[PDB]
This record gives sequence, structure tokens and C-alpha cells, in this order.
Amino acid sequence: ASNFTQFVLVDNGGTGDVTVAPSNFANGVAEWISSNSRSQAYKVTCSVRQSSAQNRKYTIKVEVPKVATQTVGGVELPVAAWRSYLNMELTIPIFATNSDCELIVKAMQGLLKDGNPIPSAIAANSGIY
Amino acid sequence: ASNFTQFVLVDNGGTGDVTVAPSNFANGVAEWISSNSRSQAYKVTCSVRQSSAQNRKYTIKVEVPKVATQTVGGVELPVAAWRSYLNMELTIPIFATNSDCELIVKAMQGLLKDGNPIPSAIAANSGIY
Amino acid sequence: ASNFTQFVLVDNGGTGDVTVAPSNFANGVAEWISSNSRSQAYKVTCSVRQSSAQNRKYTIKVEVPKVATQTVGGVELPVAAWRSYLNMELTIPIFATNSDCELIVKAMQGLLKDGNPIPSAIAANSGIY
Amino acid sequence: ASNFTQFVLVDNGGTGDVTVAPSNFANGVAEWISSNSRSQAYKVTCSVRQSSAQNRKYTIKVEVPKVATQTVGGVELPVAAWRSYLNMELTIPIFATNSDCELIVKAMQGLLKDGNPIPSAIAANSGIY
Amino acid sequence: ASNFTQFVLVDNGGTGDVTVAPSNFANGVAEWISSNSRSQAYKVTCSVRQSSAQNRKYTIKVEVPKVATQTVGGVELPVAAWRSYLNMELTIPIFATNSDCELIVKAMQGLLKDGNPIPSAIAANSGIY
Amino acid sequence: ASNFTQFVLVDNGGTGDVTVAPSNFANGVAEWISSNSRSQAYKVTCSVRQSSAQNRKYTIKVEVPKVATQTVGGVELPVAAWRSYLNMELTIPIFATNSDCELIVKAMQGLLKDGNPIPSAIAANSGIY
Repeated sequence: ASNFTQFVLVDNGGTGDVTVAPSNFANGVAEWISSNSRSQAYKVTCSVRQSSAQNRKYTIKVEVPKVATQTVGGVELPVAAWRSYLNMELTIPIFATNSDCELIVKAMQGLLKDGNPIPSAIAANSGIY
Repeated sequence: ASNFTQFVLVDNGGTGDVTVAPSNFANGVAEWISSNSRSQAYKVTCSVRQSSAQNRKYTIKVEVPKVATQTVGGVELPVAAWRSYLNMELTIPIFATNSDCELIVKAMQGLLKDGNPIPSAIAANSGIY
Repeated sequence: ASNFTQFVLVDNGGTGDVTVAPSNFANGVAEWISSNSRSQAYKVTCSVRQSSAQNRKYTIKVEVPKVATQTVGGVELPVAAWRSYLNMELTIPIFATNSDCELIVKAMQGLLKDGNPIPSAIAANSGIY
Repeated sequence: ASNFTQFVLVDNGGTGDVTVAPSNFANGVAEWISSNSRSQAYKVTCSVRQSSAQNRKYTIKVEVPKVATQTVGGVELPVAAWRSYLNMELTIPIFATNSDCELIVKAMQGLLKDGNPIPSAIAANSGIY
Repeated sequence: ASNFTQFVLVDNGGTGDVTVAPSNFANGVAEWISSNSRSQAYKVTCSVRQSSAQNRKYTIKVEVPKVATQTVGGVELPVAAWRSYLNMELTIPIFATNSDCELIVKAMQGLLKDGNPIPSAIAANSGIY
Repeated sequence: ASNFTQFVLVDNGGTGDVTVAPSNFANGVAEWISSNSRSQAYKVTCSVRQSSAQNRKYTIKVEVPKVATQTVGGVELPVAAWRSYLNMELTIPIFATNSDCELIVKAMQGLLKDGNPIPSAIAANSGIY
């Protein structure tokens, strides 16, 4: 293997895709960034450690630019009005086999499949109702 | 429309699909659990709060159980041998359009798509390298 | 260029080979872990530090698990029944050129070469005689 | 039958080979030393002891000299300009069968096999990267 | 792509080129050293940290040794008679585009181009006048 | 000699070059500035002093304008969002001959040659990986 490669983060179907590429590995934290200024980039980081004697935790973070009315390459302040931050922590018991970890991945991607309630609440700027 | 519906969390291709259904909304936390005893159930919860004045924060959690049957006092009880915990917080600026929010949802599902680096690492009990 | 990669810790033929893959490099400690349950995994770590003004000191550690299943109360968990622990410290003065380091490496692999006294004493639960 | 014998610590070709020959086995410590001046000699020792009720612990040590001549007051002495010191401790539970010991030995020699990350970091005055 | 590769630090036109190669990344500091003993090696290190909220700061260091062979205790050791130290810190706003960053790199190499004032002064043990 | 002249700081190959010209020499600190307002100028300064009894230090500073979305001659605030700052300190032992200083200059320009890792990390808005 060799996991640390470029991948498509936003698939707008071929044209307008956002690819994110390896950009830092200081401290064994893999970072991927898109081709933009660091203030407007899509950024992804991932690391894993044994959190307790019984568990490992993957910590995954994503930053996504507010794009409507963006000025590309512009200085946009305040930073917080222009960025969304995702923070995932996955705690997996040391007993989990690879098959177990496959299922955890499937649960994670089921949660976010189109049409399911959580992605469609987020995208519609809504809560659950 | 009411987006509080049942959905399939783990798609094992029609056979042994784990599907999760609305089960509680007390205290503004939407909860979905699978059709098991509460001791062995998959659980998904979601809540949105306006965290800052200019942010909203979604908090989503998933529990994946490893089911087992334990003998306690000479009696067999349905139990989960361990659970894995996904815990994610998403902070979105209030200035984000629905098209901006769709970008976040697309980035989150691209992150976990089959074959991209992070799902591969998790599924292999590996780190990124 | 990278030497933090996957490698074969045990060529046990060309099939039952044990491979260890990069897992974490926090705080200057490179760690590699084999796949499947962390509870039954082989682990290797390595770190180098300037122990004195004139010396650098590598600390390398390897753990070899005896794979087993713990069954308690009817619940079975994949565990390591026990682990052997190798721990080695190699001190090298800053005056060593690369050729001197190659020789140190050849001494290390000669020490453990198949058929020589130390590897064959260990392999047979035995001391020197 | 004896494993306290001479052996090749460095096959540096088939000519500049460094051989270590039995020197002393006092107090359960087997010692081997290469020929010519003890001051420039390679040294290997090995001892095994029941560290705990359940464990035996091997302690192996190797010293690699940098050969040199000290000249003081016109008197020259064959000396070691400096020495690298390898020191390793291997703990094995009394439950290990001979096959488990063979595997422990294969893990040790895989760790140091030519081309793998640890031997090639050492060989190049380098850490992991 | 992995930009952590070997490069030639001092180009003496093919003959006596000093070339430096990846040697450590512990603690997020990429290190390159030349192929000498650690006592006589050229060393280059580089690290990036997000210094402010709106800045990132690169810290690059270079050590150029003047090699020598010293007699200590009647024994000759490979040594550096002195080292010269380049130490540079670059602070870049997060709003800088990759085209903005290319401008910085072009300015830094124009600064040291052969024949411009600063390289000439350094090379002549002169100040600017 | 007479080092203090105009030179090309950014060579965009004839057309679009940035020339920086002598602009101040108060306190023996040579300053060069481009033809712009002081808030948008490329600025270079250089000075040398004996830092210790054994060393001299050249202190070189460069300021580079953020140019993407720049308004030429405009008032752009905050200043820190619109400027990058380079700071180099070169410490050279008083024993270094001119030949030694030539080599230090070559090491400095090798570090920054196109294609080598440090300039290409900077230009790609990246760390080392």
C-alpha cells in the first residue's frame, strides 16, 4: 500500500472536480490541500494513535471554503465567515478485525449517502423535522 | 417532507443491510436505532445548535456494536462485546448558501468514498503513509 | 524518498509473511503495526536521538504476539495470549562515517544469521553450552 | 554438541571477515572476542536468565571498534579510537514452544534484513523519514 | 511526488558537488545531511508552522562545515574546524496564492544570483558600499 | 568594487522584471526598494557586523508584496495580510577565507535552485512530505 496520494474530494462529475493533494506530513499527520491559497483551500488531515489501552482513534479534519461570492485569491476577512470546519473522531476497539473496520467504513458512508436525512438536512441548511 | 426518516446505514447489498429508524427526539436530539434490543443496537444521533452568533454546529454520532451473547449468572443475555464510536462536529458559518452547504456534503462523501486514502487506511487497520 | 514504509518482518515462506505497515510517527517515534486486530498485531518502533555530545543512540523495539482467542462468559475476543519483547539500543559516536555504519549493520546481521550461536540458542529455548 | 564456538560476525566478503572466537564463560556469561589486540577487538556476550516466573530473558551485547593507533610521547599503541555498542534484551514467556522461538528469530532477522527501513537508516547515519 | 528528496547543495560543476539527502523527519523537522560522518556533514533542516492565525512561517537552516582532522589523545578524529550557519525565517500570509508564493521564491533566488550585490559582498568578505 | 547598485530581484525574463534600486544607507544599512509605494514595494536590506569575537553576521531582510488582487497604489489593510517577510542571518567564522565565503554562497543558492525541495514546497504552499 501507500495511502498518501491525491484524490478527488468534491466530484462535480469530471468538470469542476476538486482534487486535494499531499502537502505535509510533519509528525506523521497526513495533510492534503487543494490548489489555492491556504485561506481558501479545501484542506484534509488525518492521524491515528492508540488513545487508550483498549482503543485507537482516527482524528480526521476537513476545512471547506465558503464559495458563494468568493474573490479568488482575495483577502477575505473575517476568516470565520468564510470557512466550515469538520472534525471527526473515530474510536475503534483494539479487537476490531479488518472486516469489522470495513463495516465501520460502510456505516460511515451510509450515514452520508445522498438522500439520507443527515446529508440532506445539512445541505438544506436545516435541522431534523 | 419531514427529513426524520429511516435509512440504511450499512448496505450489505440487499442481504443483511443494517437499517436504522427514527426512535426519539427528546431534548432536540434526533435519534435513530436499528431494530435490535437497545443493548445490541446501532445508534445514530444528530443535533444542530447556533453555537456562536455567526455559526451553527451540527453534532452527529454513530455507535457500531460488535454483538455477542454473554452468560451472566448462568443466564444468557444479548450484549455488545464492544462498540465503535464515530463522533463528528461540523461548524458552518451563517453566511453559507445552500450551494455552499452542498459543497460540504460533497466533500464529506468524497472523503469516505471507496478507494480514497482515509477509508482504505481505516479498513486495513493502517495509518496513512 | 521515505524509509517510513511497509516492510516484511517475517518471510515465512512467501505466503504466511508478516508485514508491518507505518502507523504513527508522533514525537520522533516511528511505529509500524501489522494488519487486523491491533490486539494480535506485531509492533516495531524506532527512534534516534543524540544521547550525548558525541553519540547518537537508536532505540528499536519489536513485539511478537502469540495469537489466541479469549473466551470469557461466552464472549470471544481475539487476543494475544502473550508477547515476546525485543528491545535494542545501538549507540554510535558522531565520528562514524557511513562505511563504519555499514559495518555496524553487518555485525548486527552476522550476529543473528541463521546457524550462528545466538539465533540458534534462542530458536531452541536454550542458552550457550 | 556445543554452540559456544567461533563464528563470523561480519562477512565482509570472504576475506576481510570478522570472526569472533570463545573467550570466557564465567558466571553464565558467554563471551567471544576477535583475534589480535584485545584493545582493538570485537566483543559479543550473551546470557539467559529466568527474569520472572513466566519469563526467560536473553541479554546479548556487541561492541564494534574503530581501529586506530594512539601515539603519545612517541610511543604508539594499537587502540580502538571509539566503539559502537549494541545492547539487546529479548524476553520470552515459558509457554513458547520451539516453533514460536523460530518465529521470534525470523522477526529479528527480518527487522535487520538488508534494504528494510531500520538497517538502512542506521547504515546511512539517519532516522526515519 | 513527495518533495522530500535529495538535492545538490553545492554545485562544483559535476566534480565535488556537495549533495545532501533526506535523513530525518522526527518532530516534523525535515533534515537532509551530506554523506559524511555526522561530525563533518553539511546539514539542512526545514519546518513550517502556522505561527499566527493568519501566517505560516517556514524556518530553514543550513550548516556549512570546514572539515579537519584533529588529534585528540594521540588519536586522529574526523572533525569540523568550524561551521558557518545560515538561518532563515520566512513568514507568509495565509491569503497568498501559489502565484504569490512563486514571487517570493523568485525574489529569494534573484537576491543571491551571481553578480548581484549581496552574494558579491559575502564572497569578498566585504560589506555593501 | 562598489556593491550598492540596482539589480533585478524578480526575473520574469525581460518583461515584467522587478528591479530594486538603492534607496537608503542610514547607519551603513544598505536598502534597496522597488518603484512603488512603501506599502507595496519589494524591499531588500543588508548589513554586516562582527557578532562575536569569533564570528561575523550578515543580516539580510526581504519584504515581498502579496500581488494577487492587489490594487496598485491603494490603501490595503491589514498590512500583514498583504506582505511576506524574509529574514536571513548568515554567521561566518572569522577564519573563513574568500574561497570559503564563495562556497557558502553556492550552498545558499543551491538550497533555492528551482526544482530543489525547499523552493518547491514554498511555491506550492506546502510543507515537506
